[PDB]
Parts: sequence; C-alpha cells; structure tokens
Amino acid sequence: KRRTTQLEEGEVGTLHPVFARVAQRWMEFMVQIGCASVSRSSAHMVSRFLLPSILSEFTALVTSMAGDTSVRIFEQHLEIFGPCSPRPAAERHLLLLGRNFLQWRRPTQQAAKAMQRFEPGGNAPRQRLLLLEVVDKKLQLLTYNWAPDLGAALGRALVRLVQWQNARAHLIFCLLSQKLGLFHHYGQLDFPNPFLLPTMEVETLIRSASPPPFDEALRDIDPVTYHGQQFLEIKMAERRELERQMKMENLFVTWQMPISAGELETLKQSSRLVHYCATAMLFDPEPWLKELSLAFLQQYVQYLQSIGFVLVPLRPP
Amino acid sequence: MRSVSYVQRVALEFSGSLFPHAICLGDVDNDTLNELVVGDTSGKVSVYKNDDSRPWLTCSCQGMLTCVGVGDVCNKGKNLLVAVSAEGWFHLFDLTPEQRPVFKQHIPANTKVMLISDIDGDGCRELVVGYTDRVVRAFRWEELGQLVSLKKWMLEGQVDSLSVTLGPLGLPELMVSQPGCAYAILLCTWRDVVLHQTRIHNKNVSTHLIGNIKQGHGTESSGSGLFALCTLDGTLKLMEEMEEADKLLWSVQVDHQLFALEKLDVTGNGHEEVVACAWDGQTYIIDHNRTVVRFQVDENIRAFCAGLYACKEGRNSPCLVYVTFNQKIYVYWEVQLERMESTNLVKLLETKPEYHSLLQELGVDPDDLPVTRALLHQTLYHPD
Amino acid sequence: AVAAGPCPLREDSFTRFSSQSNVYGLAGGAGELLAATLKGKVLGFRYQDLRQKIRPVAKELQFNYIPVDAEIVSIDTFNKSPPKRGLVVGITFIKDSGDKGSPFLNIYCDYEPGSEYNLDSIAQSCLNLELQFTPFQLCHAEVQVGDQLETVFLLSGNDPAIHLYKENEGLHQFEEQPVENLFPELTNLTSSVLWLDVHNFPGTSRRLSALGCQSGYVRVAHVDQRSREVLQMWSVLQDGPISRVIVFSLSEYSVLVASMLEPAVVYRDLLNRGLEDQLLLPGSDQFDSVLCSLVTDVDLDGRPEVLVATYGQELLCYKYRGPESGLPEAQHGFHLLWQRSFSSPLLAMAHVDLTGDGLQELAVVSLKGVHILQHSLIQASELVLTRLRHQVEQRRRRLQ
Repeated sequence: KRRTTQLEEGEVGTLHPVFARVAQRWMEFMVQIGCASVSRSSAHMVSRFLLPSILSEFTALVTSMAGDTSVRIFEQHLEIFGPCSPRPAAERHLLLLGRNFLQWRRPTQQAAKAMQRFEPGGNAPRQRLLLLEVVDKKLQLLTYNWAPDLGAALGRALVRLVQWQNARAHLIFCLLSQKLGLFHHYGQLDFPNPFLLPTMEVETLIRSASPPPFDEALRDIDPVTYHGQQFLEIKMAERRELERQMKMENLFVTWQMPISAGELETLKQSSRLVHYCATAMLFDPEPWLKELSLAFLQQYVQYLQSIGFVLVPLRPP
Repeated sequence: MRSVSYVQRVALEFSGSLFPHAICLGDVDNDTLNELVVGDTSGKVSVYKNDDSRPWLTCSCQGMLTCVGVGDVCNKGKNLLVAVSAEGWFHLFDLTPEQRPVFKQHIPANTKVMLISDIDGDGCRELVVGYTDRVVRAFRWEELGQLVSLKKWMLEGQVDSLSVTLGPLGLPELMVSQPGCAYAILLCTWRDVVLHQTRIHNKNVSTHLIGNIKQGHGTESSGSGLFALCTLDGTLKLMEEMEEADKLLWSVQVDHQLFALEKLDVTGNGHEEVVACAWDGQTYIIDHNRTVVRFQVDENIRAFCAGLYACKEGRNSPCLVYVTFNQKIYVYWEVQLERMESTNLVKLLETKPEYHSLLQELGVDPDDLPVTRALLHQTLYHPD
Repeated sequence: AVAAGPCPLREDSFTRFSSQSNVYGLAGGAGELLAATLKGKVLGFRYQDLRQKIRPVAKELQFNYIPVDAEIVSIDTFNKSPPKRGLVVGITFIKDSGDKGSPFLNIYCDYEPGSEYNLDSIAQSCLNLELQFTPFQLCHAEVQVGDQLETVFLLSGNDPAIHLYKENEGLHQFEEQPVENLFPELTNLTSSVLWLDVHNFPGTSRRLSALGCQSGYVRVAHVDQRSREVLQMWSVLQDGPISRVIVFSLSEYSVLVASMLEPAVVYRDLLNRGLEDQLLLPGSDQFDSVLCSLVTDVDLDGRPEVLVATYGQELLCYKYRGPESGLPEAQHGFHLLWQRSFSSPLLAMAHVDLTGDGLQELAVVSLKGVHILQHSLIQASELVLTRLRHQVEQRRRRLQ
C-alpha cells in the first residue's frame, strides 16, 4: 500500500488511459458548446530549446496562483506515457497536469472560499483540472472549473511568458549571427510582441527568465544562459578596464593634487621597478635618532626638489 | 623566420612587485622535480608547484628581496633555497621533508645579481654577488657554518649578469657583462679584471650575458665554450671562447628592447637554444645556425624566465615563464618543436639513402619531380 | 568523449591579422590561398622553395573598386571550365552610404591572353553590380549545357532567394539570370540560406543539392541535369542555424549537418533511406558552437574522416568504425579520433597542398590570423617507407 499511494500520484508507473486519449478530446469538445468550464488558452514557441525553462516557470506560476495544485509532467517515451533534447529533429510530446490531491479523497468537503473554484460543492464530484498539452512547438492550455479571473490571468500570464522567451531567443540568435562574423546581416532591430520594442533592456532579458552598442559587441574581441552569461562577462571586461585606462591618462596630463592611496597603489602596480639604492644610518648603535633621521629625510627631499621633482601630497582617506 | 603560436599555458596568481632577477625555477624540496620560486618586494617568497593557481608554500624574510636562488651552496649535496635582500641580509631555507629561515647573516648591501657555482675548480661551490655600483664579491661557505669572503673586483661599467663558462683549457671562468656590448673576465687568484670588447652605436646600452651553453648529449658537465650577449637596442650575439680570440658565431639585429637572456632545449636533440624576450612580449628562439623562431605574447612583460618545469604528470618539460602586469604569471609547457627550419617531405626523404635504393629498384628515376609526386600521392592517400 | 590517440599535426607558421574575418573569408586560388579581412585587407599565402628548405610568403593584394570605407562580406574564386581558361574572383562588400548599407558585387577576370592567371593583373579588371539585398554566401557550381560545361556564381540574398550570375560569351561580362532555369530545387525558400552545397556525380548527369537556413530548415534534393527535373527531394527541421552541410560517401551517399546548438550529425544512405538513418557524433557540442567543418582523409588510410572546429577553440576529429570491422555492440559509428586546442575562435579551414610534396596541409583561419598545420614529417616519413618496401616485396613475390 506504500507504493499503491505512489501509483495514484503519478509518481511511478504509467498514465491512465483516460488522460492520454479522452480527457483532451472532450475538454476540447465542451468549449464547442459553451459551458462554465474549460477556458482554452493557447500560445506558440519559436524554438524547441526553450521548453524546460518554460515548464519550470509555469510550475512556479501554478504553485503561486493556487497552492493546492501539484504539477506532474508526463512525456511519451517511445503511445504510452511515462513520468519524469535526445535527437536533433525529434519532436517531443509532453503533457503537463495539475491536481489538488487532498480533494481527490474528499470530493465533497470544500473546494475553497470560492477563491480557486468556478462551480464547487454539491453529493457532487465538482473538482478542477489543469491540462497543458505540448506538441513540438505548440502549447495549448486547458483549465477546468477554475475561478474565471484565475483562468483568464493564467492564460494571459502564459502568453506573456512565452513572448518573453521568444524575445530572449531573438537576442541569442543575434549573438549567434555575430559569432560567425556576419554583423550587418541579422541586426538587433531588423525584426523586433510587447517586449520587442526598440527600448529593449538587453541585460534584464539575458539575466532573468521571467517577465517583471550591441550590433558589433563581439567584433574583434540552456543555450540562453550559456551565451548570455558569456556576453555579459565580455562586456564587463571593458567597464571594469577603461576606468583604469583613463585614470592613468588623467593623472599623466594633470601632473604633466591630493590623490588617494588607491590611485598610488594602482600607479605602482602599473609601473615597473627600475632602480634602487640604499645607505646606512651611522648614528643608532630612539626619538632623538628618529628626529635626526627625519632631518636627514627632509634634507634629501629638499635636495631632490632642486632637481625637478615635486612632492606628491598624500590625500586623507 | 617562421612564427608560431603556443597554446597550452597555466596562469598563476601573484600580487606584488619584483625585480627582473627575483624569479627562478629549480628543485627546492629535492625530489628531482622543478618548482617555481618568486621573490616579492614585500618580503615574502612564493613557491609554486605542479599547476595550482595558489602558491604551494610561502616563506617570509625581512627586508625587500632582490635575488633568489636554488643551489647546493653549503656543499652538503642537498639543494637549498637562498634569498638575498636589498639591505645586505642573507637567508637560507630547507624545504625537503611561515617557513622561518634556518640561517641568517649580514653581508654588504646594494645587491643586484647572484650566482652559485664552483669557479676556482676545487670541487666546492662558491657564491658570487654583483652589486649595484660595479663591485663584485665572492664568498665561500665554511663550517664552524658561516660565509667567508674572498677576492673582490671593481669595475667601471655597470654589472648586469654573471656567468661561469669553461675557458680555453678545461677551466671555469667568471664572466661579467659590461655596457656597450662588452664583457670582463675576473681572475680567481687564490690585473684582476680583463676587459673585452665586441659595430656598436652607443656606449651606455645595458647588456646581458649568458654562458655555458650545451653542445651535445651527455656532455653537460663535460664541457662548455659558447656564450651570448644581448643589448637593449636589439642586438644578439653568440660567440665561442677558444684560446687565441673569441670567435663570433653569429649576430642578429632586431628592433625591440631586449631585457632577458636564457637557454632552453626545445628541439630535444641535446643542443640548447638562445631565448630572448623584449619588454612588449616578443620572444625570439635561435639555435646555433641563425634559424629564428618568433612568438608574440600580446601583453607587457615585467619579468621572464625559461627552463625545465614540472607541471603535469610529474614530468620535467621545457617551459617559458612570463610575468604580466595583471597580477598573473603565464607558464607555457608545450613549447617543444619537431624541428627549427621548414622542409616539406621530399627534401626529408631525399637525405635517406634507403629511399633512393628502394626507388631505383622500382625502376623509376627519382629526378622526375612530378612522377615522384604522383607516386607519393598514391602511396599516401590510395594505399590499395 | 575521450580521444583515441594524439594529434599528428605540427604547426609550421602563423601570420597575424590586424582585424578579424568571417566564415566566408577563406577562399582558394590558383597552389595559392586567398584570405580576406573585414576591413578590405586581402592577403595571398604561398610557399617559396629555397635549395633545401621552404619559406612561407604572405603578400598583400589590392583590388580596384573597393572604397576605403567599404566593409567586405564574402569572397570566392574558381577556375574556368576546361574548354576555357582563366581564374575568376568575386567579392561582395557593403559601402556605408551615410547610414544605410549599399551592397555591391565585383567580379575580377582578366581576358587579355597570357594573363588570365596573373593575380596582380586580375586585381584590376572588375565589374560592379548593385544588389538590392544583403548578400550572405558566394559559391560556384558547374552545370552541363548542350555538350559542354559551364561554371556559374550562386549568391544567397537577404530576401529568401538565390541569385545566379552567368557569363555572357558575347560581351564578356557576367549577368544575373533566373535561378529556376538551371536549379529548380533552389526555389521557394522561406529563410536565409547560410550554407549551400552542390555535389555532382562524376561520369553521369545527376547531382545532390543540400542547403541549410537560419531557421534550421535543411533541404536535400536528388536532381537530374539532362531533363532539369527533381528526381526526389527530402527536408527536415532542426533547431538553430545550420552552419554547415556537406555531401560525401562513407565507402551510397550521406550528408553531414553541423548546427550551432546541437551536435553535428550524419544522415546515411540518402538515395535509399532518405533522412532516417541519423548518426550523431559523440560529445561534439561540449565546446561551444561549431563554426566550420571539413570532410577529408586526415589519416592517410584511404578513407575520409570528419573535422569539426568550434567557437570554443577546438579542432575535434571523428573517425567512422566500419561495420566490416565487425563490432556490432559498439556498432558501426563515429568515435573521437583526436583533438587539438587553439587560442582564438576558429572560423575557416582548407585542406590543400601548399608545400608541394604531395602531402596536404591544413590551413586554419582563426580570429587572430592564419595557422598552417602539417603532418608530422617523422611519422609521415616512416610510414611511406614501410608501404614502399611492402610494395617491392610483393612485386618480388608475385613476379619471381
């Protein structure tokens, strides 16, 4: 019985014959006659490699708009569905599914405070189900018996998320075109979808997976994460470099001022030690000797200033 | 001539400033495997082993370091790590199973260069130190242990590099670089300075010198006789000592600021090659026949080194070491070359006589180049 | 995922580039080599014999009507048909008209007798054609017309189309012609063709055309030439841009497809199995993006291998385990032969005999310049002698 309650949880085994053939043909039939039922949203991807992040974000979305749901992904590993890229031209066929398990034990107790419930109560088996289905690049969402606001919001959020991912894919394609050495061939604003306006925030798109120059970046220097995190570090290697290539120029032209110790340290690190000399203090075998040494130091400083050197004032911290 | 592009390298972290003579490679832990020793101005010496990006271990001195070395100075048959600071101190470390020194002693200050070798020929290793003011001092370790002084020489032109080279007659000789592409010989009498001049534009160019370049297999301790000089205005010269006068083997004029000189066997045939590096990272490798190989590191170089190093699989391999301004040290450990010149295949097969006989048997005259080209294509790409 | 041996290739020379090139930069010529830089610079590589050695030579070439502000996009070259004689060069570039690109195509061919092969003379004989599209790749193909052969230029355009340029023997200049007349399989495109290959069949009058586009669409077509009809056509849709497609025979024909976000693959037995027998080259996608590829004998065994160069600075080589070896457990397939590393991303390659010994050198154009790589002469010398002595022993035994 320990595993028998892990078989009716989609954890291990197979998917019932129902959820593989009939309860997508009929939930797509209920909308053709109108009901207080399936909402039938839809969307469309642009490239297959976006699927995993899409499903992760969708799982987060579902566990956010209703905590009672439990996402379960099944994939045809072959007409049989086994629980849970391989070949280039292979077209996957997945089937997401959500259900509030501790309602599938007491189908008549209480769904909610009408919050996540279109039409609950009764005895009546009124329950709900979420059945996003996926073909190679086509994902169709079909809810059932959710609050109308919840269902509409879920559909809109799904569409928005897919658009976000499409924008990221467009950016990646731009970068890939750059890598070949074809710069004015693809173009950032050549085919730019609410997120494809000329005010696109490249860094936010690359660094984030969910919605809230560039055309010659690589000239003469998850695939989205692999390539964007390389582009970002290519870019940051100049904002963190030209600062310490113009600071030196500024100091050079200025001296040709109380600079901080950090600037001096950077100056030493960029300069090569080219000569040295040393001598012995033939007094100490001592504050008196300290004063004599300080007098020696200042006399040498005065001598040096007569040669052309100018003292560098150490700035306060 | 031909230029190459070495690829495999290891980057080591290093935060500090150093002189161009405060880096060396050698066996400090006595395991027949080379390790890297770098002496920072701060007062700490970092030893790197294998290919870790962190120092294998650090040893702290007092004062600012100027020279480092690895050698059997104590004449005990065990290599020790010896460091010379700028203010005249002298620290010793033994690392064969932090790291306070096992021996300290004050000596004259203003140290610039340092060498460990048996110069007189008594079978005991002596220590030679060249100072910043044209003064060279020799010392020997004597058990009570303590260093004791020896003859001291005074020169006019500045001192940049010390070397020991086998003389005209089976005897070591102490040689020093003298500006203007010149040098001096110091006599270990126990005139004491014999100047020699080697043409020339300035008389203040800084010169560097290396000696005792091998000439064959298994004849390392059995002889020497070649040495080389390089001038800051881009002039390299390789010449042999012999008896009457120093014969000049070849001279090369480049347009970079040469500041280092080493020797390394990259072709693996026993002979050693002269390796020079400029300030901007251009590196030249020349064999004993004026065959040049160039290699450009697109950075700026603080310090340079070359020699056998143990980076992978516990093996000693030729390695080139560069110090960059970005707090990094690059060790290239795949610098071996199959040859130095460029030849295709026909000239290489033509040397062997077996190929001549084996083609004469086949009835084909080997003077018809297209026919042999067709035969080689058939033999190489259609073996059936 | 582990190399079965070390690389037998030793680097000979390396010429540095002031600025970078692109995947269409490399081109043939002649045994010379032509490499074009993005900022107009064009270099010619060859070797000069010197008594008992050889010396690389990398000279610069100047072409007539390229404005100093122009940006070169693609370059190609070929030789005239056997009934004719001469060398033809073609460069497509982009002037910067203020804020808009103005594309242009130039064709260089010297018609004065005795100078059809002089590169310097050819360097200023150019035409000049406007485009109305941004060009992608310039290639050439050989077609049979009447009882003679012709060579024509093919250029993929920003509009999903392929434009054909053919010489006119009347006024001695190239003209654009409709593509559907000679290449019915190259029509009705919907994406930008990044690479196109046309493999003729020696001794007969059929061919295979292959192409891959930005969307991932890959089309192969078995096409006749006498009747100008498409015998058969297959297609497939992968993910990511198709950086390379090649047609070759393993021994039956097969196609190599190199994408950018997926492992390179080979579809085997086209004429008998279409696009179902797919063999994937193991671990060929752990080194970033594959930019180039090449199929040739880098082994001196008489049979081809597959070279793959990545943006991660890698030069993987794959070898095919023939079923004749008879190991069905690890059945007939591809395994990693060896692997080499570089310092800059790899952009193009060629397999051509530059030295002139009969051994073929591999030229690799990377971001920083051109590397020449040679077979290890020691290995290649000891290998010739064994084969030659086996040959002579066999002759003695079989002759007596």
